[PDB]
Amino acid sequence: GSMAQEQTKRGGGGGDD
Amino acid sequence: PPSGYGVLLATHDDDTVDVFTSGRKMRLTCSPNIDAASLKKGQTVRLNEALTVVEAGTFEAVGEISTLREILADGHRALVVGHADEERVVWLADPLIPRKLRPGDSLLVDTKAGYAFERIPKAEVEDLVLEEVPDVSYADIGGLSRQIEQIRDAVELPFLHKELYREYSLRPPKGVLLYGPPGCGKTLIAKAVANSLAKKMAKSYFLNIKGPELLNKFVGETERHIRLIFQRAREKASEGTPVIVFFDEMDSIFRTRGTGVSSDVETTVVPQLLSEIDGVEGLENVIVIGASNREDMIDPAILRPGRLDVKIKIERPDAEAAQDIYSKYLTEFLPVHADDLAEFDGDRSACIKAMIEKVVDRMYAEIDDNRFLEVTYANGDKEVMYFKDFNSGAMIQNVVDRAKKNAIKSVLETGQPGLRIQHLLDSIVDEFAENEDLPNTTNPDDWARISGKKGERIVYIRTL
Amino acid sequence: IVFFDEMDSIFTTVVPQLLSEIDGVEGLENVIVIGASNREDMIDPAILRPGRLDVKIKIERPDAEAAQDIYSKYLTEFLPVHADDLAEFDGDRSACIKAMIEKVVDRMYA
Ligand SMILES: Nc1ncnc2c1ncn2[C@@H]1O[C@H](COP(=O)(O)OP(=O)(O)OP(=O)(O)O)[C@@H](O)[C@H]1O
Ligand SMILES: [Mg+2]
Repeated sequence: GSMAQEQTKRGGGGGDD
Repeated sequence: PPSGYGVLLATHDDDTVDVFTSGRKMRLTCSPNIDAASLKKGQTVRLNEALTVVEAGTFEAVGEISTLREILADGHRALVVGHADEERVVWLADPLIPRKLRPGDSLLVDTKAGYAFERIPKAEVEDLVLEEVPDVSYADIGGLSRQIEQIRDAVELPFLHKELYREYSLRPPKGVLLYGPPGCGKTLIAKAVANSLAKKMAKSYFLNIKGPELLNKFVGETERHIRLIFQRAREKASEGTPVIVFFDEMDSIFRTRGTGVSSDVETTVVPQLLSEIDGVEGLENVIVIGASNREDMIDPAILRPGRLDVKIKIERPDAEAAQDIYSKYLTEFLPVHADDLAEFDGDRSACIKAMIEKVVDRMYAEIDDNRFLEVTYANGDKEVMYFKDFNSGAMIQNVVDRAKKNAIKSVLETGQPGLRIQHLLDSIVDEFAENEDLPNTTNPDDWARISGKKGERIVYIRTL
Repeated sequence: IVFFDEMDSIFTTVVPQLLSEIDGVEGLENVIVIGASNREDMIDPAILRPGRLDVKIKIERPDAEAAQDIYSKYLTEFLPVHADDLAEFDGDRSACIKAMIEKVVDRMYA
């Protein structure tokens, strides 16, 4: 019976031009 | 003969235009055939080898799609977010400037040109907020004629002759609160009035949201869900068509903001709804209908006049209302016993009416054959509460279903295609053989209310 | 077929949500909801109210014969059999298997 707060974890992403 | 294409940017007083083509912006002159006044921003223009605009068509239908973040105060630009959270301040085409664009809308854009062409509808946002078509009518509800009249007066009349209200400067009601014992038909009235309003217009939209569905594990999600629901309602009502928002089982969520539950998040959910109804921003054509069998548990701030001002108390059906419900759930087309048909000489309507009258007479009786509960009050007086004080509509439905099941058993055992009155008579007493949730623990709140009506506090409950 | 197992652990609570979902799925008569629970007393009678879950079926165990039937299902005729035990049944594999199943069931229920 309690609430939570989220911390994100960024995922790798890369593009060319 | 070959001719290219470009994106128009703006117009000039020198009868010159800006065209984006091949990733570069150029200054061009319109051909004498076309008129420079008719040109619009973002419109595709046909070019030539001499770099002269000769014809302008429609807008491009392909490209990237981005989420709208905000509209700049200048009224000609919009900040949007790309797929990888890249933020772009792009021009708005003529069609963009129905309702005005809101944050979260999807726009068809091309980054190199930097224009937003068309608002692309999304199916996910439509599916998130359900809008079903109610089918229950006023005919399906019986024994609540005065309540139907009240809800017609509070909903139907303000939109029937709204010009008369404007002449009288009367504000249409903003909130209706249905309350009463459980199983008395709270949802049916809302569905019926929604269907009637939908048929009355000659267009409306109805939003139904349940109680527990507005609860999330995290914090800050129920409030934004409510905000999105009310934003959708405002978007639908901005055209002027009335919009009905129905909250189901308000007892569970946004209870009393005081003590209430010793451990609940309610203290941060009720005010938001309040701010959505009464605030600096006031909704115009939105009607909020709430239904709760526990009116005392609802937040008094919500029940303040002006928000949910209209208050309707449904009461348990009496003998006449029970007869009306039985007539609603027993039609002429229903098979009947051959003996009864012969007795009535083919008058099927008279047969079913007489059977209904017999059933309702059996249900309402002070004989000790229909004993339900024993109640001892504070004074110590023992009273036998029979079925007459607990005849809910859902109970009548269960009685009819059990009688029909008994009829199926009889026809599969014997073979004669008919329904006996004795089937319903036996189903009346077999209804309470299985619990219908009417009995409860030592001191229920419903029985406390009944005692307050009686004047002596109920202390003892005994099954009979 | 939607099957729920070990429903005696559970049942203001999740019961109204389950009832609402059952009422919503009632329109789909092809879908069959089957619930299992070893403690009928602990199950809230609200789900047992007439309407949705009207049919209740009581099951038990193994009437000894079922255990034999179960042994026949498991210890089929294709399993290897000792020659000494075959000597008691003149090489009839099916009869030997049946007698062995009867013997083991009788000893187990002794
Ligand atoms: N005139 C009537 N009065 C009361 N009940 C009726 C009437 N006509 C039909 N019913 C039956 O009552 C049942 C309940 O209707 P409704 O959904 O409006 O109330 P409810 O929300 O189920 O009540 P509760 O708040 O106890 O859940 C329906 O299944 C319907 O078959
Ligand atoms: Mg309801």
